[PDB]
Amino acid sequence: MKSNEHDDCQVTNPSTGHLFDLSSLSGRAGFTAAYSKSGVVYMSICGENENCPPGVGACFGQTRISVGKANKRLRYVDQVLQLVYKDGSPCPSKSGLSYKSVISFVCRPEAGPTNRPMLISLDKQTCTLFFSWHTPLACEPE
Repeated sequence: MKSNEHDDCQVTNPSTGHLFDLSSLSGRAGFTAAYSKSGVVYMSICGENENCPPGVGACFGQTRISVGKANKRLRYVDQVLQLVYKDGSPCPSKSGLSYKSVISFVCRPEAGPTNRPMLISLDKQTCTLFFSWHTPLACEPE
């Protein structure tokens, strides 16, 4: 119950006893981000991403190129949720680093669960994709 961020896709706020559930957001298709010539990405907000070799967390599903392995590692800080899938494909752009996908869950009641983390920016130098999902699921206004 103390540390959940690496265990299950849930966050416990011990100051108000509020559990956040992002674990029910597991799926076969997951959430999809339609993106340019690079392609459309599949994203598992929890678990592992399918339509690509199961065990990735973010992958272009049309080419099955991994851009983050499924490591259930979410981040709860300053009332803004985040989850990261790193070390998918090796990036030969700048340094010998991998491509990683970071999803920033902006706690905003401006969308519902059908909405999804879109790609707002992609730093091709650090080989990092920045997704953002404005969702009240991330922080529930109680």
